[PDB]
Amino acid sequence: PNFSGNWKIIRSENFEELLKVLGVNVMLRKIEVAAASKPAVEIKQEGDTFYIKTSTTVRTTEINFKVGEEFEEQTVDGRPCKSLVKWESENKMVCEQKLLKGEGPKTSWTLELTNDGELILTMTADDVVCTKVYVRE
Ligand SMILES: [Cl-]
Ligand SMILES: [Cl-]
Repeated sequence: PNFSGNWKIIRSENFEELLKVLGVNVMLRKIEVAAASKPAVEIKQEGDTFYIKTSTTVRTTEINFKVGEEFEEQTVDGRPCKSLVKWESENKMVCEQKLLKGEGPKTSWTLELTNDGELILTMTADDVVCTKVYVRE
């Protein structure tokens, strides 16, 4: 499955709750919810090498990684971390994150491309799971 494309959101659950359990204050949560309501996601996949750009009114994030090689990014609440992505199946990857400085909840994310061509992102902080679903433009 090729993840490459421009993706637009169709469903989102538990995003504000995920930020809440990470301790993000309500003003900042509502700003993130606003931003997240109209995102653009662009992915370029070349085999195990990925570029993913996520753009909203508050920021543009770009990550470049190769499956199986550590890279640096930020947690969903903005903390710098080392990340490592591995395949769980031919359609789904899972990323484990470790903070660069300090301690905090265990955070991770996953990305799956379904047989129906939907992209499902999950983001987890300990027991709380946010799921966002996208379709390819
Ligand atoms: Cl992502
Ligand atoms: Cl972020």
